[PDB]
Amino acid sequence: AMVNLENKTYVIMGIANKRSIAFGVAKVLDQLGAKLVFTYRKERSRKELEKLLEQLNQPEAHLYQIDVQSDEEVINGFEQIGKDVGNIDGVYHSIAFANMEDLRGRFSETSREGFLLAQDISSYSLTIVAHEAKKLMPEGGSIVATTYLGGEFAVQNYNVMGVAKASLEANVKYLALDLGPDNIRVNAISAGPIRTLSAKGVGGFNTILKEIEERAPLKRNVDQVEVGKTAAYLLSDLSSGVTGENIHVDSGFHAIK
Amino acid sequence: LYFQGAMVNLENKTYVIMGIANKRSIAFGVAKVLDQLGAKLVFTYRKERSRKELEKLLEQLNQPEAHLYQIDVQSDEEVINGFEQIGKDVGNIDGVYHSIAFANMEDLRGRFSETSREGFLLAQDISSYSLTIVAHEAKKLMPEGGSIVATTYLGGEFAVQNYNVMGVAKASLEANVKYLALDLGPDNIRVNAISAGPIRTLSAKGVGGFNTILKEIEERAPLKRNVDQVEVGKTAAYLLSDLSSGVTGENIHVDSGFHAIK
Amino acid sequence: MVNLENKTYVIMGIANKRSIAFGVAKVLDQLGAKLVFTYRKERSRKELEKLLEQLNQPEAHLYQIDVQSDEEVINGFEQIGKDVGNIDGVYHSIAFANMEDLRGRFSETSREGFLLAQDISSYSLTIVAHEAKKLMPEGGSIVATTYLGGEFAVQNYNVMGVAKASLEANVKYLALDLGPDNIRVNAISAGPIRTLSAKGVGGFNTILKEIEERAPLKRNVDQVEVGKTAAYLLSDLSSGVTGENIHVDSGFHAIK
Amino acid sequence: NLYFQGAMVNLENKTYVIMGIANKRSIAFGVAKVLDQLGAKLVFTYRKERSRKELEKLLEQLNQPEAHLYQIDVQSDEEVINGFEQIGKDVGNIDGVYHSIAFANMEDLRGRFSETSREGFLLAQDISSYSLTIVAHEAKKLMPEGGSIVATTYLGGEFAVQNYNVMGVAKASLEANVKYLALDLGPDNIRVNAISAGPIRTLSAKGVGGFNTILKEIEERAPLKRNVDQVEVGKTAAYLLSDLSSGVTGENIHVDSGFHAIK
Ligand SMILES: NC(=O)C1=CN([C@@H]2O[C@H](COP(=O)(O)OP(=O)(O)OC[C@H]3O[C@@H](n4cnc5c(N)ncnc54)[C@H](OP(=O)(O)O)[C@@H]3O)[C@@H](O)[C@H]2O)C=CC1
Ligand SMILES: NC(=O)C1=CN([C@@H]2O[C@H](COP(=O)(O)OP(=O)(O)OC[C@H]3O[C@@H](n4cnc5c(N)ncnc54)[C@H](OP(=O)(O)O)[C@@H]3O)[C@@H](O)[C@H]2O)C=CC1
Ligand SMILES: NC(=O)C1=CN([C@@H]2O[C@H](COP(=O)(O)OP(=O)(O)OC[C@H]3O[C@@H](n4cnc5c(N)ncnc54)[C@H](OP(=O)(O)O)[C@@H]3O)[C@@H](O)[C@H]2O)C=CC1
Ligand SMILES: NC(=O)C1=CN([C@@H]2O[C@H](COP(=O)(O)OP(=O)(O)OC[C@H]3O[C@@H](n4cnc5c(N)ncnc54)[C@H](OP(=O)(O)O)[C@@H]3O)[C@@H](O)[C@H]2O)C=CC1
Ligand SMILES: Cc1c(N)cccc1Cn1ccc(OCCc2cccs2)cc1=O
Ligand SMILES: Cc1c(N)cccc1Cn1ccc(OCCc2cccs2)cc1=O
Ligand SMILES: Cc1c(N)cccc1Cn1ccc(OCCc2cccs2)cc1=O
Ligand SMILES: Cc1c(N)cccc1Cn1ccc(OCCc2cccs2)cc1=O
Ligand SMILES: [Cl-]
Repeated sequence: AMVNLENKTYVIMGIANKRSIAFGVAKVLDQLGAKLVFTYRKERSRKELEKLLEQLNQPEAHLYQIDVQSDEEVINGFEQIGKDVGNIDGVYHSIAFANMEDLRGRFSETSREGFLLAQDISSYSLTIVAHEAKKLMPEGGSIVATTYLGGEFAVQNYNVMGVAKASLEANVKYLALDLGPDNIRVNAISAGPIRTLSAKGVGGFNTILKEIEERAPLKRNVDQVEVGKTAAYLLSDLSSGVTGENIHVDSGFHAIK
Repeated sequence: LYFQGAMVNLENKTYVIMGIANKRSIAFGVAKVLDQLGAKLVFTYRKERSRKELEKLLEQLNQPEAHLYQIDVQSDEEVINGFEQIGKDVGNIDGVYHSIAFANMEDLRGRFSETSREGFLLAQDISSYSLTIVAHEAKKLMPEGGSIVATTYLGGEFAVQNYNVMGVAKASLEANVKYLALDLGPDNIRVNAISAGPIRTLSAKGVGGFNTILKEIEERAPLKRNVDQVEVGKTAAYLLSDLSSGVTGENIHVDSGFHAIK
Repeated sequence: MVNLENKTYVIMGIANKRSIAFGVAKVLDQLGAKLVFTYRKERSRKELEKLLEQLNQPEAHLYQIDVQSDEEVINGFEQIGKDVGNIDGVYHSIAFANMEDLRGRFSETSREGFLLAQDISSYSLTIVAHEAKKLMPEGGSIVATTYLGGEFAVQNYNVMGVAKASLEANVKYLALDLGPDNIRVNAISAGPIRTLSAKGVGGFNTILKEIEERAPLKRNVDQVEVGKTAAYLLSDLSSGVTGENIHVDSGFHAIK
Repeated sequence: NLYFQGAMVNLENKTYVIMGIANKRSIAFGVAKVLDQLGAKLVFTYRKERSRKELEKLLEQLNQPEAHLYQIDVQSDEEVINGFEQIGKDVGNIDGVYHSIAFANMEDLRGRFSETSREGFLLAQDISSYSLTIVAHEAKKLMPEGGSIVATTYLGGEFAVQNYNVMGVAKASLEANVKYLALDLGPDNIRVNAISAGPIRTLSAKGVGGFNTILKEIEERAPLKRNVDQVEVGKTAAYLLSDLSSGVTGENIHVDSGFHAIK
């Protein structure tokens, strides 16, 4: 009951370049006729985002600088999206960070600084984004964050980022419980591994890809467009009965041991 | 871009739907969504006497032809000859929606420790094994791959008051879904479950525990409301189509978030 | 708290010196519990008796129970009650599946095979719990053995995997049912161990080889380690724990 | 024959460090009681200067030949590092650690979870989760033959529980922390596990919103139809800290009357 997203409006957070999971999301939602608003942190992502948008069908470029480490910029940014475009239907959250040092060494060796930075950027950011986005969804809508199986199970070399994704998945459940009575669904997609910018020189990544290929039920890896397709289902009314959920888009790998 | 692109378009696709009893059946919610989305639909039913009502029910869909097959999933021969006949009459298919379970009332009403052997094995057979043999037979009609979806309940994952023998059968079903996904994945067949919140169907009539948990969902669930058959139907169309192309071995909860809280 | 003298336990499913249940018995015997054993078939009893000569039981309490039969499970526990009195718990270490179903494709599983594995490996716990409850009027503890393949699709575990998923739910529903009777019901989820029922799985050494390489503890587990956790779960030490599944698997359950 | 009673758990010759006793109602004092009854040499850590003397009062309730107390605020690397280094010098090698430390700002707990402060979110994560990571790294220096580390969690780390809010996100992080430390430290023969306790009326639970209601719910709905206490957490701790749980690592044992298993 509802196959098109015309008249829908979504914010996409965390496109960095053509290989971003959030750009797969953007491409999909754009082909379904949604208006899209984009948020970036640093500059090279702006001059990039302007270039990538040329591939989309969007009749105007709504681009806002939000570093989610600043409550101010989150609060001001969403307030401004509100003034510029009005109410929205949902947010796609494609944002995380861990220090390379921490991931390279033993988990027991993780710095206090790296642990809290990963938490702040990869989990708390969803909390304050939801709180501010809600102000633009007076009738409800849908919030989707991106996670990885390493938040549910200890995965070799994922280390501090795993604890941050475990924190994130709890965040989704608690937000879902908090925001449900306001008609706002909150859900995660647990993407299988995908070769993005931030996957570059991560140890454990290439071998994890090969392992998926050999052992996952579908015997192949997933891509950004496949995440995008599940994101469209979660952000639309097709999943209207569905909240606090974590959909694995990972070729079945979560289901096997 | 001159046109609205569709998230799901099932024109020229064919799906087998098993387990429609009447208008309030979860599977009829599935049927209404898939029909509206353009699918050709094939229906199966347990007993000869149910055909007439089923066919009369069917007419309010937009199916330019009625495809109805008698299949009691207790009988290997009826499952095998049934899907064989479907193949001969309509061709290859894209998927199967499984909405079939049974547990004895006497077993359900007793204490779980008092469950009868006979009723335990009957619940396993109809509610779980039936997915295995339907998947084997339906695979023959899916030479390029497809999608199979079964219907389960949260009581397969946790002890829910009164759900008793049916909870054990649903746990067996959920694991059936995972092993089938692993077995059939290399053939491009995805196998998934929808864990539906409680819905007022024919089968829910007179089942102890049902109303208690329904009122609990309304009070405590994140959405503070119960789901309907059409919301199961919308999730079924996601799983059964290419919108869910990387997803297999999964159990999507359509239950207002109740699964997520304690 | 620390010694099980003056406790009594029924142990179901010792086959031979390599059975997980014999790990359990050695352990319980060492802690001074009185033990009562069940076995499936009569031609088996004499060689069970010789095995139990290695324990410190003064008296061989041995009862023949094939858990496919209501009547034998009923009369078996009746006899135990009349012969030894009340008990403090049961260790359930029984399972079966036809070997053919485990290394054909899962979608090819036969109906007869599927249900026989459900009957023996899962329903048996329910009826045993029901009859054992009669010997436990101030409460007690029942423990079943499971494997990770009841939680995730483990390659080739197939119909046993579905049976073990059935068993783990059976454990939770029993815990809820019998909790107000002060009876706790829990599972141990053992890592793979080289028992007699493991011979005949093709590639079993390669499976032990994955645990050694990848599990947090980088080693496989043994029958006596299962028994140590069994003693915890069968004693008052775990007095607040019911409906639980403890993995005794060198931490494999926790990694991906 | 056997001429003697085998012992499930004998802790004589074992030494354990216990972090997070505030007072008599602490979950960690219930742990202390059970380890001391079993013969363990215990070493205690505490947060403030001023709480020291009153902790020493508690101790004489125990069979300890001498008071080993070390001031350690887990927010400060130096104090954990120095604290363990000193324990090693004063006492020598150890057999495990029991971690019973958590904090969440009351103001955060009392708002809607969506209103949680950044400062409070990170403070919860630091004390309630990161602290396990650094304790493990330091304790391991005193565990060359290996040993056992246990942390204390709650079901609201696994499911959204009304009013647990930011502490629930912190327990989620802790439960992951536990799995990652299990994987990292397993080759060193160090096991790492959690106990997920049912609600217990401790000093920290006082003033906490949602607590009393859940206590009643447990008595009514849990399989054992009763609440657990601190000594019951202690006995499961003694299992996890000892060789009785050899082979068990990365696990979360629910000591909660079966409530986790129902819906
Ligand atoms: N790649 C994979 O295999 C998997 C990734 N994920 C998750 O998917 C999401 C997207 O990552 P991915 O596409 O891999 O790679 P990208 O590196 O393309 O995207 C990550 C984005 O996070 C942004 N970001 C980082 N810190 C901040 C901050 N302080 N404020 C605002 N934005 C910030 C980056 O912005 P900037 O322009 O500042 O770099 C970038 O746009 C993440 O949550 C990731 O953990 C989940 C499963 C697997
Ligand atoms: N209602 C609810 O609250 C929930 C239901 N579910 C599940 O959804 C599915 C559909 O249930 P629901 O719509 O409630 O009930 P319905 O009674 O509407 O439909 C159940 C169907 O199963 C059929 N069936 C039973 N035994 C057999 C058999 N041997 N061979 C073939 N078909 C058989 C019934 O046939 P007949 O009428 O001929 O006997 C009927 O068509 C079931 O798996 C159920 O467990 C899951 C979660 C919650
Ligand atoms: N070995 C392993 O790797 C693992 C085993 N498990 C589980 O541990 C338990 C013990 O297995 P294990 O020790 O390996 O193997 P064993 O073969 O030693 O023991 C299994 C026992 O079950 C008995 N049994 C089978 N059918 C019946 C029946 N109808 N009535 C009564 N008893 C019956 C067998 O009887 P008989 O002697 O007549 O054959 C045998 O004594 C099982 O539940 C198993 O699935 C769990 C994790 C891994
Ligand atoms: N009570 C319950 O219902 C449940 C509690 N838990 C968990 O059990 C554990 C113990 O809780 P509980 O016994 O209730 O309450 P307590 O209040 O007795 O214990 C909490 C302890 O943590 C110490 N602590 C806090 N911050 C620091 C810090 N910066 N450095 C060092 N120590 C610090 C406190 O010190 P101080 O006195 O200096 O403030 C106090 O001793 C916690 O992890 C809690 O989350 C789990 C499930 C349920
Ligand atoms: C944003 C970011 C940063 N800053 C550092 C490391 C990783 C990531 C994002 N990312 C990237 C890759 C990924 O792959 C999961 C598969 C792996 C397993 C172990 C290590 S990688 C998951 C994932 O979360
Ligand atoms: C087909 C069938 C039969 N023969 C017997 C009982 C139940 C069902 C179908 N059904 C119906 C309702 C349902 O409700 C879930 C909520 C409940 C909780 C406890 C009891 S019912 C789940 C569910 O599976
Ligand atoms: C009693 C029985 C029968 N009749 C048939 C198969 C297996 C068993 C017992 N067993 C034996 C081995 C085992 O190993 C787990 C690891 C495996 C993975 C895939 C196949 S085995 C688990 C396990 O359950
Ligand atoms: C140390 C601390 C601080 N500083 C603040 C809040 C909670 C706690 C410890 N605590 C205390 C009680 C508790 O009870 C679990 C039951 C609950 C459910 C909802 C609210 S309480 C869990 C729990 O973790
Ligand atoms: Cl009939």
